[PDB]
Amino acid sequence: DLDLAKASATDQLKKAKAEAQVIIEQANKRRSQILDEAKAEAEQERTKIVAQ
Amino acid sequence: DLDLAKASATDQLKKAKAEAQVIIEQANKRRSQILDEAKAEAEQERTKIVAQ
Repeated sequence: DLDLAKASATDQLKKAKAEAQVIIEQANKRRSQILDEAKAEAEQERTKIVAQ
Repeated sequence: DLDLAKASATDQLKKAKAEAQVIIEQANKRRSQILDEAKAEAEQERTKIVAQ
């Protein structure tokens, strides 16, 4: 057990490091989607305000 | 060893959960700003064409 205890601790920490980082990565991908959609909405609004 | 590794991963996971918020809740005020800047852009554009 003295061996497999550290085995499981290390293999747990690995998974933590992996999926926390995918959380943070997806947060910024979601950002990018939101910000570029905001670009599109901005242009669309300008198109109306000028024609007005 | 296992207890310590689990606590250490646990705090990192808290930080992942919090920064998934920080990123997109910044991205949201920026989504707002990107379009509310376009409001000013097109309003000044309209006013300029009308003045001309």
